[PDB]
Amino acid sequence: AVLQQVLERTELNKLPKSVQNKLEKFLADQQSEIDGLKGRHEKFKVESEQQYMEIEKRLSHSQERLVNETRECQSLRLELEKLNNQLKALTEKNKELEMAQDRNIAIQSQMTRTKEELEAEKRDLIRTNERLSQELEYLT
Amino acid sequence: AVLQQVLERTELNKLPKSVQNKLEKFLADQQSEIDGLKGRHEKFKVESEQQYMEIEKRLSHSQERLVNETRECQSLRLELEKLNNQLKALTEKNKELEMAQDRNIAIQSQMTRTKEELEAEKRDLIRTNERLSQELEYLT
Repeated sequence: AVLQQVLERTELNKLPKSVQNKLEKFLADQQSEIDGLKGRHEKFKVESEQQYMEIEKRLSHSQERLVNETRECQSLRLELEKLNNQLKALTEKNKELEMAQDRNIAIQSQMTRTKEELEAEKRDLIRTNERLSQELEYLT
Repeated sequence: AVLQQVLERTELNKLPKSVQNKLEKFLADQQSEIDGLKGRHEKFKVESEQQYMEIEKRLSHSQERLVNETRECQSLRLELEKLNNQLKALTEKNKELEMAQDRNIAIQSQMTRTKEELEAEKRDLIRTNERLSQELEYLT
């Protein structure tokens, strides 16, 4: 009953029951809406704040791990570069070792050639020796 | 006119104007609060949404960059491993070549020994052949 607030007993009693009831309900309804709008909004406000607080933590986490990762890239690039030069040096040693092997295999190949040709020369002397020796026997 | 919604034309005309004015003031005021509360919520929500969409973008951007860093980090970390194996493989190759060359020097040392020994035999055959040749001429 909000009507006794606005009007006076004399004025209010001059209103038919239907008129008061129509009025009472309408005031109640708009009053219900006021409490309704406040309830809805307040619950919304809580939701908005809670969601902002949580997406903030998600950013905090996203920021820190990007940071920890960025340093790690740098860590690799440094290590990458050091061993990259270390590899070149080893490659240099390897290529020098190959040329030595190539020189030695070539040397050995030549030394076999000289051996074989010497054996050929040696054989010629052997058969020549036989012929002289045998021919000598005729005159003994 | 907030009063007209509630009552019909006949009803309203049996009311003294003062009664209507008092009713109007109360009705207007409650309606003013309603429109006021809705204005509040609607402006609040817009602010709430804009604050979210802006921090949402900062999370989105930070994530996309975190992705690019992870991808770039992994790309490097694998390469680190890759050339790390190249060192191991090459270090083994070098160790194999060093062992091979050392074996070859020994081989060459041997071949020279075999060579000199061949030249020795060859000289002997030369002297022997000369000796037989002379001996033949003596007896012919």
